[PDB]
Amino acid sequence: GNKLFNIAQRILDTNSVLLTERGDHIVWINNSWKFNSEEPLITKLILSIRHQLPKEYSSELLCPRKRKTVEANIRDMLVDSVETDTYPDKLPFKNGVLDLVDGMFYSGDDAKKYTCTVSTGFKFDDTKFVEDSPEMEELMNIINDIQPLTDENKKNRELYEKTLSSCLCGATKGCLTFFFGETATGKSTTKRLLKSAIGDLFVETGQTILTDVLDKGPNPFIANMHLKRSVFCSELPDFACSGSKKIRSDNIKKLTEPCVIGRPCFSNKINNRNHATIIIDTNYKPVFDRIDNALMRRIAVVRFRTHFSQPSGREAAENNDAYDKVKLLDEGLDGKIQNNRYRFAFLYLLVKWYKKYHIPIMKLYPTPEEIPDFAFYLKIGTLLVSSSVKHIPLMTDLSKKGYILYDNVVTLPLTTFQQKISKYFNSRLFGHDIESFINRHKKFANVSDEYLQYIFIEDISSP
Amino acid sequence: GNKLFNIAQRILDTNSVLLTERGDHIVWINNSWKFNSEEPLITKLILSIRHQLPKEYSSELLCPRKRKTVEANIRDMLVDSVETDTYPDKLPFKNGVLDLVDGMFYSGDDAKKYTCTVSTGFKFDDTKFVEDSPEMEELMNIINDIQPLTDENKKNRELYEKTLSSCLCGATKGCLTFFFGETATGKSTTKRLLKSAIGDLFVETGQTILTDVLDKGPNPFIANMHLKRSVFCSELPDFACSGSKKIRSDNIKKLTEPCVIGRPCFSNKINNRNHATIIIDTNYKPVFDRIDNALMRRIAVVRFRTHFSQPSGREAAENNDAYDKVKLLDEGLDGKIQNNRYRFAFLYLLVKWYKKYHIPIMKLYPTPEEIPDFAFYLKIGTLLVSSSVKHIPLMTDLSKKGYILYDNVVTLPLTTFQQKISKYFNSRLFGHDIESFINRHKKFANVSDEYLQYIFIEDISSP
Amino acid sequence: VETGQTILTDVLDKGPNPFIANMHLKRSVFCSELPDFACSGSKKIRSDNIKKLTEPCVIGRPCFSNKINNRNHATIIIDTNYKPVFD
Repeated sequence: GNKLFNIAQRILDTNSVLLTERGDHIVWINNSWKFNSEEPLITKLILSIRHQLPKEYSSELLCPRKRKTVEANIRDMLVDSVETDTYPDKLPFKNGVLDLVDGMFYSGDDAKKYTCTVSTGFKFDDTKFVEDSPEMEELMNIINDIQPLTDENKKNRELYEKTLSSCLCGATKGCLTFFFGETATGKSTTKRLLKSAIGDLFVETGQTILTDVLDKGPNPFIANMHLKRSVFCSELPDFACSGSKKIRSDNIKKLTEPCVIGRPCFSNKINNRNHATIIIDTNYKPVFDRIDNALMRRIAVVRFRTHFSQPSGREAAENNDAYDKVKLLDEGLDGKIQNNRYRFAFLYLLVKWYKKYHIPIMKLYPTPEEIPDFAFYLKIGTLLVSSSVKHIPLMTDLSKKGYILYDNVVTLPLTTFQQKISKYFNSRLFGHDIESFINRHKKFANVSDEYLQYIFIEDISSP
Repeated sequence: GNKLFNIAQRILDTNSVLLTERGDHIVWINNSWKFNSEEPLITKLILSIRHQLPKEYSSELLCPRKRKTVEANIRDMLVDSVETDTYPDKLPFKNGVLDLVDGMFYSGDDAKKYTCTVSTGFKFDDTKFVEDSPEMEELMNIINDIQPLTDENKKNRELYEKTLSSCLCGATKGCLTFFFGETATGKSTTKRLLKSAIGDLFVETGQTILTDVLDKGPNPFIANMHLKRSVFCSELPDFACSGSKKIRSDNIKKLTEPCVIGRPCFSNKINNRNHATIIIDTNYKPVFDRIDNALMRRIAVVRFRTHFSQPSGREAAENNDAYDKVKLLDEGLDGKIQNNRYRFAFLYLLVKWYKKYHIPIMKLYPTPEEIPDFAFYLKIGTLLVSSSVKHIPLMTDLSKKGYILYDNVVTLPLTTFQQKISKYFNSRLFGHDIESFINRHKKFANVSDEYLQYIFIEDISSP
Repeated sequence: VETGQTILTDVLDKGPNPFIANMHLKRSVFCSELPDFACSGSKKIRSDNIKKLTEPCVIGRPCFSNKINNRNHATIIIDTNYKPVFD
């Protein structure tokens, strides 16, 4: 009764082929979910699985034409779609999937349930994922050297651990972390450790992600970060000297959005999943073209203050304020880092940090107080309140302060607002900032006179 | 028993077809791994290999349809992907692969294991790969002429040997060596020697690679090369005279990165991979538009100070300090070099130098100390030092020196800073860098009162 | 072959340039009626095209083609009535 249809039915019953919402077919060969957009692997799966069928169903699969017929039957049988990479608390390896919430490993059919189409690229060794080891002791030593456990560094160390451990979660992240510090401070060492720990889920780019537009035409900048769990940008083009493109606000706001638009070469797909924890490496204060209240909620900063120097230049390092601790540089450290000596020790440390911060809901919080650019806009929300629905039986006293009543709305003339705001802040230090706000927020009662729909919280306190 | 499946199994057992990460197949026909994207060569391989199979399979493999069926079976059988060009310490020739570490030459099935697609383009003659020959003596004399073995030139000679010997590898070497020497100093002799030694793995490029943006649109000069092992640029226009584009630091940074942004004409495949040992030939000091910390980590210099001039213009050449020593020029040397007379002698010399520097990890050390343009960022870093946390309990003695104590920070005025900094480095040569330092490393309590948190090392050393 | 002055007073790379790819294996190129520079409003003779036409390989593509490298066997003769000028 159509032997090839029965073969297709059995292969479908093994649940080794799935149809995805994007239109592709994902197959389960060699204990991984593989797919190819312009070259289906269904016939490869049929040939490989021919060993699990009865004796008479195996000799029919040695002909390419019969395998093509079986593939046609299978394609007609698949009507409903499934979703791939929908578990954010699973870390996929080459030979299994590791459970972050608990810590046990899976293999074969155990890992088959989670449809993970990406992997770190290296096998998971169970004999090295242990708490006690000399490699773990050395890793703890170097990590403690990078970020001392002193009291003043408690919050910075905790933020460092949180940011590093968030690279194991396969979901969308709501913040961008800036790694601020001088050269040869440990950012490169941490980057290499993270790369060694998370394999192929880690990608490295340049500064073009931030300062360049994302739409263009066929853009591989954003299409490359499909399902990547960590994105690293290094060697930022210092903006102290004029001529360097500023960090676009639209780029920062778009890199946090769950659904991003961009296509690679020879592709019609502009939809990719954003699972990346974007970390930007820099040595100097970043600047932005335009600062607003929304962009201030997507920035976090980690500070590095431990410099490794040669014995000849040890005195110069000790005579610098930027470095709080001076240690001895090791030349072969890069050697054993790239030799994957500390890979599983760092993986165990990352999983421990995750379990420490694996509360039912995970989230990333911004710290705008560490950015000098945000200093102006941070106080301005604490001093000015827009003309609103909480003021109208107060214009009797507010009139003497300079506020005038217009269409039952409290306003403020330009001169009075200027002379009120010049008292709080220097007219020369924040002159550009004040001028920018004034040009961005004047209204025109007429052609000449201008007013502002803002009132001072201090005058509210004053009777 | 499906004879064609058995034929495909045997052909797969001979290990002659491999699947690559790009979705292409590489076959082994006539002692070379060759691929072809738009027309696979698996059927050519089947017809060629029909001789090693038994008679009953050779008789079958004479039909194009049966060859197509066997190719389909082979394509279904290949699931795993393979690595290509992953051995830095191997030098591929037209008829084998040379092992640099050991010195043993392979041929055919011996060279099969190292999946090398590119080659030098010429065969290997083990008869001429000997240490004892008159050609070797002449080459050694010429080398001693070009780079003498004097004590004063020991470091320069060692750096020259390292840079020349690095041309045979594909490992990590992120430095750009500058061949500093005036015209007719003998650098062209070394260039022609290297070209004749390494064949097709050598590429000559112009000025555009250092002063024009690599990304742009279609660009072959940065993307036409692929797995090239040495890049040489000469006839460089002078950057000392205004009117020519300077050596942009962004291009130097881009020429060594694990990411490529740039494509050739009508080539969507923008993916290339190598860090070729780029040697820069110039008769004048380099000039960069922007200089920072990153640039000084990827620059090296080699000096040539030997001249060959005709007797007619000998007086003018001797009256020019462009060369330390004036010698006699050779006319037939260019023809002898073209005739590939010293090819294998120079190959043996390069192999000997590599074996001398064949430590498990070979890397290039930048030497920015010999570039006058980078002098400002070196000496000031070793001389001007800021305050420190350890400088708190020494302000009592520091006050009489002419300093003040403010929030545990030692400050100095601006005019005095300019006057003192005009002595070490003149503002004529590094005024922009001086002003960048001033605006980067100064703090303000008020705009009128400008203070800079730096203590001169002269006052520190003097009690 | 006979060609216009686009090979002299226009960039060879540009986009589609049949004038630089139709000369594949041609042994002689003749361009006549030069727009002399005595009349202001005419593009000068670029040196880049001059040095590109002398190299063994000249970069350029034909219309609806995927080939860039073409052999240069041409003896280029430029016909003019007044003095050429160079930028």
